[PDB]
Amino acid sequence: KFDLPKRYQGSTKSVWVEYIQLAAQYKPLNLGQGFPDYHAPKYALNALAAAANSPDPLANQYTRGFGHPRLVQALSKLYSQLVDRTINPMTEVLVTVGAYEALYATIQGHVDEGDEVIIIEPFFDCYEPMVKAAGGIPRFIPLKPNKTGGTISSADWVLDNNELEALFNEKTKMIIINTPHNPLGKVMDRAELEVVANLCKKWNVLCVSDEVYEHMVFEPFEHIRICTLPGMWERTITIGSAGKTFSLTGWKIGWAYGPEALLKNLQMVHQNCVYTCATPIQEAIAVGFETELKRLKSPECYFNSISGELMAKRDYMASFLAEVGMNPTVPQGGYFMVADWSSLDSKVDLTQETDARKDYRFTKWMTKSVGLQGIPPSAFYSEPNKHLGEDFVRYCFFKKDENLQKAAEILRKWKGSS
Amino acid sequence: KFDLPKRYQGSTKSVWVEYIQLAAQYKPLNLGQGFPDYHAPKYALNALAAAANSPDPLANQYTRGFGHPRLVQALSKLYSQLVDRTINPMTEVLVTVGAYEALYATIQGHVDEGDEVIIIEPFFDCYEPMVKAAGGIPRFIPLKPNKTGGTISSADWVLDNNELEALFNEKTKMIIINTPHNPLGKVMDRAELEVVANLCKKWNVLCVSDEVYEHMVFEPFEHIRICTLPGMWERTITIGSAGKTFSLTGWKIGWAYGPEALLKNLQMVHQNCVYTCATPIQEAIAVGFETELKRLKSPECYFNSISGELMAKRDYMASFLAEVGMNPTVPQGGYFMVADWSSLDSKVDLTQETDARKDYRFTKWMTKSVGLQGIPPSAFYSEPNKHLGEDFVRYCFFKKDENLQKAAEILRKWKGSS
Ligand SMILES: Cc1ncc(COP(=O)(O)O)c(CN)c1O
Ligand SMILES: Cc1ncc(COP(=O)(O)O)c(CN)c1O
Ligand SMILES: [Br-]
Ligand SMILES: [Br-]
Ligand SMILES: [Br-]
Ligand SMILES: [Br-]
Ligand SMILES: [Br-]
Repeated sequence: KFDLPKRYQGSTKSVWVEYIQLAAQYKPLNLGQGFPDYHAPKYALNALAAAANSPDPLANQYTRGFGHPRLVQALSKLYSQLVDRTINPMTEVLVTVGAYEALYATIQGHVDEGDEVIIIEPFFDCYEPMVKAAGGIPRFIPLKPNKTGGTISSADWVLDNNELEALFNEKTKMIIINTPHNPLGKVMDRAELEVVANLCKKWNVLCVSDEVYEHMVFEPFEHIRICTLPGMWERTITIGSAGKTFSLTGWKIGWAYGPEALLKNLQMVHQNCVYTCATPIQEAIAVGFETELKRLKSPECYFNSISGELMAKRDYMASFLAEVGMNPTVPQGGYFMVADWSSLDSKVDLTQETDARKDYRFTKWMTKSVGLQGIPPSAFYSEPNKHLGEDFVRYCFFKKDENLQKAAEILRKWKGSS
Repeated sequence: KFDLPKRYQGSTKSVWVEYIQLAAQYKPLNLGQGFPDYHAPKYALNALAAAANSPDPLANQYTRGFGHPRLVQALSKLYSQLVDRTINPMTEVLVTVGAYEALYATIQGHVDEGDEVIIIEPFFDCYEPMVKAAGGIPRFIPLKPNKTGGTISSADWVLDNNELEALFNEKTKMIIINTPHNPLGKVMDRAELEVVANLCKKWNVLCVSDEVYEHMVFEPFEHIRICTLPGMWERTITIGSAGKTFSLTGWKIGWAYGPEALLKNLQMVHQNCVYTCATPIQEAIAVGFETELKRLKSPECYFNSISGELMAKRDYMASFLAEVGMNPTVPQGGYFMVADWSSLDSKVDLTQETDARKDYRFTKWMTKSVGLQGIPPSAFYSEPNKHLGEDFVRYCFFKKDENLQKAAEILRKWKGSS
């Protein structure tokens, strides 16, 4: 065989392939997909069909490059109101293949051979490999919970401020923030936003805000975007996804917005990476935004209704998890839940990648033995910090009510309904 | 005023993210670009509507990273019969965001700092910035016509074999061939394939074969896959594109196929660049392939009929270009035609003190003055060899007959039929 692509990371340790194979083999109740197991808003789906059947022959041929005009116009209209700034749809917006390619273009376009990039743990999968492929030097800080009080919220997962400030120096090029957080569901409050913002200003660093779950914060809390804080617009790039916005994860269309000066770099990467994105999908998404745009302050707006929809599911999962004996972290946003398992550790029941990490062991055991699949949070930590995720497990509650209930009956039957 | 030494220098905007703005500004007869003017096969468009409207909720959520299982299976079935070998759909094929991202994954995945990459001029423009971004060192050889003086064939555009072998040394990592060739339309015969194949076998270099136009070769020529030469399968990566195979450039789905050992590198680049490609589009393309797989030898097969559809249009354009004074190169394949325009070629009636490669100026002045697009072939040459393309223009003849007559009319009037 060959070897290394050319001094790469070869992240074949992509948890997803491993767990997809496991689910295929054991067919469990799958709480590990990362997407809804039912249908997305009908208007969006019909929009794609209408684009496919469009009478315009150009509806399915190459579109602009930096973004389908109908789409970038709609995105500028939405985010212009959200950040109270007129965003230039042609120079301050870039459509990319999902938020994923947006991340890639921003790190590939702004991180060079020895640049430091601080990453908050647990991190979304691609953050470290992308940094490393850009030649950058990742610098990790974990979010860690406060275990006292009883109940636990994603708000209780916090950073050490002294550690955080010590991580920043003149070599810091970039910091990647994820709000709402995957998978904790943590929503950064203004104070937390201010801590990062002041650091970025003090050391002149680019702030990359992964805000894919921006519309899913649960009522008590509020999503606040760092690009709105004093002095941050000029040093922030924020990212979103149509997949997350409209629950159409297989559509793989996302975007970055920010000052043209910063977006320029993403453009040079994008243009010689994929050059342009699917035209019928971008048209369908544009009509989806136009639709919501007309009812943005209405409770039936999908941007407003998603949270109510998921909140019931979140409280249900939190409840049955606590039931079985786990301690769930209640998320402030998103559709993932992390819970601390204190069931039979690496005892008679565990014996797998024993060498490896216990959360892998547990999650594969429950799939095989109980028929319930979750994901191991250890996968989202740097090797030296992996032990912080070993007591936990990630579940997704964006699921049909009957499947959530099946999961509850399996845990009850496993536990012993009292 | 920082620097991005990742070699993402210059290239402020590719030719596409320039001329695509000129057309979408002066809205002329768009013969530049590279797409059909009219509807693509209905069975394909129908298949996309069907995927958006599928009762299966997974049809519009995340599919396998390396490619939708249905597409990969169909891709393997097709290419297995053409390459005369069973290709593994799971490890020897990778689905990508057009041939563009396939090319990107291949270069990023196989060329490290200092690797030499041989590119043949004129070349599809992304080859050079891709190898630059990977830290590679491009080496160029131009194709030149055989003492031509008017209407000739793309067959007489040839490279100097002694110049070619001279380029091969122990630093040579890869060579990129494009057949059918953009923008000449050149189809490499067996002898020309054997020449680069022997050099690849002697110098242990990777051959990358861009064959997105594989189904548009005109009689009496035929497309030959270099991966079928004696010992080439182990050292060749072959690329195709659904946008070109099914005339749906807007779908942006391509693929790479070859030995598992070479494909792993690609997988790793893709995984950490975009992770996955649109699911409903991949499904629609899979259904397209399954449709054609049943009538491979029928004249109704789009793989067979497209060249007969294009041939008449090719003949028409060669005639009206020659009637207006140009000396066109009749392509053996594809839907592009380059022609030598002679307004200043031997007449001092024109002179541009400006000094900026004439084909850019001639071609821009047409869309703005006569409402006829076209693109400057100097954009497909390395900086020192650009002058080679200055007396040429590339046109696309994949258009409705009525628009083709429109071009010939604005050309006759422009010159003066009388
Ligand atoms: C934090 C985060 N960032 C980025 C992405 C990527 O989004 P996309 O699927 O649009 O590429 C995800 C996807 N689930 C995500 O959770
Ligand atoms: C030679 C060549 N290679 C690759 C591509 C890109 O293909 P795709 O649009 O499928 O990314 C083109 C596109 N016009 C091309 O001409
Ligand atoms: Br609806
Ligand atoms: Br809520
Ligand atoms: Br909110
Ligand atoms: Br023909
Ligand atoms: Br071989």
